[PDB]
Amino acid sequence: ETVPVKLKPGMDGPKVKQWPLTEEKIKALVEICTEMEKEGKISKIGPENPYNTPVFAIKKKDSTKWRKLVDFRELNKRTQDFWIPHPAGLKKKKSVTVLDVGDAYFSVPLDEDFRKYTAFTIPSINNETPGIRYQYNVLPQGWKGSPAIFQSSMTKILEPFKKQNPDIVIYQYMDDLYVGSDLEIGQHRTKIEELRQHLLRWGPPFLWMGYELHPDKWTVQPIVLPEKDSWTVNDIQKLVGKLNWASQIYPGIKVRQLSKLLRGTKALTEVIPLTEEAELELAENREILKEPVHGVYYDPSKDLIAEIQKQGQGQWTYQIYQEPFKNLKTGKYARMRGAHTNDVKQLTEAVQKITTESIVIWGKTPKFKLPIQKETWETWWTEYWQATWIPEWEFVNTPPLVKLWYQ
Amino acid sequence: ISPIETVPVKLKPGMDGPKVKQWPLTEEKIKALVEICTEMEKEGKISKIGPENPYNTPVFASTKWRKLVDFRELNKRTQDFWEVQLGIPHPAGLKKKKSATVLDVGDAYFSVPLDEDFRKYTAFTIPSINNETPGIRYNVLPQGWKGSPAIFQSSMTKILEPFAAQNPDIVICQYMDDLYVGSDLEIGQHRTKIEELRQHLLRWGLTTPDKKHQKEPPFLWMGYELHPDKWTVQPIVLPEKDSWTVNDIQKLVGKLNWASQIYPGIKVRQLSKLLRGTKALTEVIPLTEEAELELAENREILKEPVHGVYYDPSKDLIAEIQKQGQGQWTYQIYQEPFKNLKTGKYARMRGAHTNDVKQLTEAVQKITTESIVIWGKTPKFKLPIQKETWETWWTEYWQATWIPEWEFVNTPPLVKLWYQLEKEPIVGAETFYVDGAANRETKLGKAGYVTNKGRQKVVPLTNTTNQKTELQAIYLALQDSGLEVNIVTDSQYALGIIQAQPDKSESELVNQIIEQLIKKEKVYLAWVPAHKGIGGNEQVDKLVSA
Ligand SMILES: N#Cc1ccc2c(Oc3ccc(F)cc3OCCn3ccc(=O)[nH]c3=O)cc(F)cc2c1
Ligand SMILES: [Mg+2]
Repeated sequence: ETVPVKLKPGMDGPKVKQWPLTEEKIKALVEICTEMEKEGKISKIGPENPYNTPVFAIKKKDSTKWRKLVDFRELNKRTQDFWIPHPAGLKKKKSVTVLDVGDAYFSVPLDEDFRKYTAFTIPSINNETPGIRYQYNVLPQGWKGSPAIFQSSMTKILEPFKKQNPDIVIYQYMDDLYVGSDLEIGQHRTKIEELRQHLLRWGPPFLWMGYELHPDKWTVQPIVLPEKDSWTVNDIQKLVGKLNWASQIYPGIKVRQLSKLLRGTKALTEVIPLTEEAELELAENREILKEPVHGVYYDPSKDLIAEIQKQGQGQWTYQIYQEPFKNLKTGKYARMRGAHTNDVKQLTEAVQKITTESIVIWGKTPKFKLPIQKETWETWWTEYWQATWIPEWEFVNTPPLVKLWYQ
Repeated sequence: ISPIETVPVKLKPGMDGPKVKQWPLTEEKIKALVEICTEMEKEGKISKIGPENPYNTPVFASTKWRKLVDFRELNKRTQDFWEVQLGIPHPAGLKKKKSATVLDVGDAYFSVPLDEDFRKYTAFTIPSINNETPGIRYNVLPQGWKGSPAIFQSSMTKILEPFAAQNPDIVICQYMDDLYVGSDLEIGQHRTKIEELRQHLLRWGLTTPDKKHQKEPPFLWMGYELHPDKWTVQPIVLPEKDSWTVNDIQKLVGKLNWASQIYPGIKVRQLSKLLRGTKALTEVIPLTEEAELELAENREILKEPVHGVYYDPSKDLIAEIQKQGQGQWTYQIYQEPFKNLKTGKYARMRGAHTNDVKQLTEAVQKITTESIVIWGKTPKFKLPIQKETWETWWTEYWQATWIPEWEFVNTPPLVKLWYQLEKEPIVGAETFYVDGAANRETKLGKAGYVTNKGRQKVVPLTNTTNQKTELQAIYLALQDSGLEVNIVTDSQYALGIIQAQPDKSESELVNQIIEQLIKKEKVYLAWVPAHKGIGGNEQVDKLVSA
């Protein structure tokens, strides 16, 4: 029947106010919810339930169909922890496709006591009418317990195909599924379709869509030093500052000789020839940066953190780390979306990509540091989201000035 | 079916029932309490309980007085429920219809039954004169209970749900104690559908009197007045007393704030600045002339009557913003030219350093947020900023920033960038290595600079913090330099405040730095690590040290 579930001791049901929604999204939710009620997957609730979880609509990339989405991040934190191993082959696999398997979660009912914590309200425009209140009677998409309770069933479903294709790597994230192989894209899509039919037979409005990745093409962006022939004072100033900053990551970096070139009060625009010893110090620093930082390895217990910097010209930089200066990954995106019209969209696309890369590699989403004011992000971030999950984030309202280092 | 399903209510987890002894009151008071109380039991509102129930709640109270009960203790024990949004529909969103009838509900709370097992916790013992009678020990939603509003509203919702589906032509907006209905059918059919709905309410025990003809338009809603084709706030009043007190300010600001919804140009900043302390509502604070002028200007606009149109989804939604100055911004949202759906005002969020562009952006989000709430869609923006001004700003900003689809409007004062800092050093411009220090024990300090040309300066300061000297060292370099100058500093604090690109600050020194930046043609600000022996930075740091 159902599996028992309770909140972490001392934690009440999640109560989060429903942010105002656009009329288009309000209508889409009413239609989705109205049909789901007919399907019995959700049912009305009276005032007795004081809990509330935010809900809003989204449309997957290249998708004309609205998908209901519920912000269970507060419920997930309150939900008691369970008790999946994360395969490393995905990152190496030539191709990894994502499939929205959240539909299967609806087949399994959920405990009655926990159903009160799934309450979400469909808002009303201009406070004209009291919003509609719903509650999940089944495993709700976007919940932490949903992929876990169904996990055993997913394995039994995927047992035959897994034996048929052992080289293929399958990883399941809440409401999603990742399948990776090194085969050609044609055969890969065929295998994917075979897996689609596999779920269809054992069973999906969004199961036909497929998101393609190539973790083999993924690479990390390193910190490099510009190689020039005419070094000006300002160049040496900025060059020295960056090196002194990078010293925190790499202790071996030395800036003594470069500082000697700076000795004296001279104009920034004047060109300063580099002493052979200083050129050697730059060479030794250029080498130290071509090598990986020592003692840097992902710790499963520590949560991932991600920072994004707006470099300009439609270019963005991000670093994923678990410790202040121990960087596990570093890269830069370019031309994501609205490259030269809307940053909020580029940052929303960047947050998505980073999370995807984080999931493929460490099976969990980082905590994002968003270079954006809170009101700016909260107002439009819903309009450009194209994913079933929602990571954590906070805002950095202080000018870093270190973006030049992460160039 | 007359019976209305009752909502299950449970006391707070691990919480006991409320028991509060009734306070002894006058005999004439108890002589009337037992009077109305008997009627309520005859009506079925309340039922006498046996001595077994231990819970109790105090009972206190033109021609006669009314009863009351303080269930706050009971409310604390009562469980939390979903609360109806306190927001009230704004008329600017209300769409136009041919007829509109308002059906009030009589004794909605008393009409709604209560959870059976929860009735034990509503016991209120009745007082006896001179203790000469045994103490007299709710069956429906009691007045003043925490869950009463939500239960009554939630009960109504399920009641109205069938009628809505059966008659989709009628639109019924739901508000506390009221039920607003409008329709575009013929006047006879509207009155007909109104009666059908009233009967559906009676079938569940709900009185919405039509016998007493429902108030015909105009209708004066609690917020403002409404008409068949227009909406306006209740008329404002101006005391014009020679001397105003603290409570005078709030009343004037509050009344003026309500006027800003339809009447553009309202200004309350000067008035608010006067009541900075706002210590006591009784305290009297003298009026300032700048604030007095604000009232004079407000009085002018208030004289002319203004009205707003209702929303037509067919028409586009337009929002126009102008800069009033001193952190004040007025906006208008209109579908048709010259006819405004609504008007509002925005004030600068508290901060130490700001500029015009950011404040404009903030207003958009404030307008955008309100628009999605009242209509569900973002408006097109008419903004007083050149497209090139914005492109330069948002592209160069270090943070992500965006403004929805917008057009330029030539109405001054236009938003502009007062100064722009070069991204590369100005060749052939004197370079100013600056530094400044100050003793922690003694506020005394100094600030100076050095240049490639040999120029130098050191100035002793008093009552200055270390950061102030770091900014002070920059002020000097700006004054003693030409139109084009490069400045090298080690103060990240000063840099973080200039890379914020402000045009007006709460620190007079910043403004004076802004004033020189406005004067100069080109300025390039660089940063070098302190105590790193970088160029003259060590030379300038030593001269200002201690
Ligand atoms: N007091 C009071 C009162 C009366 C009717 C109200 C109302 O009634 C309406 C109910 C449904 C609807 F679609 C549209 C309404 O009014 C649209 C605006 N309006 C109104 C009156 C009129 O003569 N012409 C007109 O256009 C909706 C509403 F929120 C609040 C109301 C508050
Ligand atoms: Mg110093």
